[PDB]
Amino acid sequence: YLSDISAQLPSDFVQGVQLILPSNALPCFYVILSVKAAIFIFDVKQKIVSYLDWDK
Amino acid sequence: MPVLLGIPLLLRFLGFLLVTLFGYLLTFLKKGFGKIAIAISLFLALIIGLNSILVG
Repeated sequence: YLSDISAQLPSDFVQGVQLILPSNALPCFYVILSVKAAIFIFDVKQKIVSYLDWDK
Repeated sequence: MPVLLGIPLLLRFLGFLLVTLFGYLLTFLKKGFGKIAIAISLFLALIIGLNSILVG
């Protein structure tokens, strides 16, 4: 779905962002995206251990 | 108390099968209590695992 609803920041609104941005800004964002993934693997793996109660 | 010549051996055999079969039920019980040991272990290991990623 995400292929045709795509747009990029105009080139005039760069000089702004690159005057305010700290160093830990983008690094932080990536963390918020890695914490998500981790929780999805935990969830899938926790539901495969519950299939051990189907043989009783 | 007089009996025929084969009855005492039918009565000893009908309690050999019972002890053998009641012996198998025990073996299988113990196995199923080993599944709930594996299961618990797994769960607590996935929790301790996530901790180490997030705190890093």
